[PDB]
Amino acid sequence: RENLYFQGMRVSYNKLWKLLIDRDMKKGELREAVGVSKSTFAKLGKNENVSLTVLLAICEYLNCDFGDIIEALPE
Amino acid sequence: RENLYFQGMRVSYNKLWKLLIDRDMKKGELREAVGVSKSTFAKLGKNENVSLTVLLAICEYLNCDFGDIIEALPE
Repeated sequence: RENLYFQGMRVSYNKLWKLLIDRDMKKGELREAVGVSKSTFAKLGKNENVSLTVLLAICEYLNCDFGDIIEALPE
Repeated sequence: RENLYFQGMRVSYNKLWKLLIDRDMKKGELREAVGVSKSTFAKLGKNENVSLTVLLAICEYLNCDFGDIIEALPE
């Protein structure tokens, strides 16, 4: 619906993977605790966008903030 | 579509407002440079969720990262 004039950056979930290892957790543990669907969760592995609702739920469960799980990178 | 088991946190855009003052910019300048629609942009003023696409566009224009513009807070 938006016609934005900046389209050159992409999400990265690298920090999330580092955090899970820091907590001794596997990605399926995160998926299942939070209730994220299989296809949405798969977007994380592909650095594809998910909703802020999903990201907020991950922050709530992990006791973290957005900058601990996502980064804006050049595409 | 998701049935998540964490629903207690909300986005906050407080850091974005601080950053705009740091850059001597007004919110309408940001809206118009990036091309965000009026109703989407209004969500920012209300701490309502917007797409990662919108947030990425703001990061690209401001040369910043997610943790410079959003925070996860208790609702």
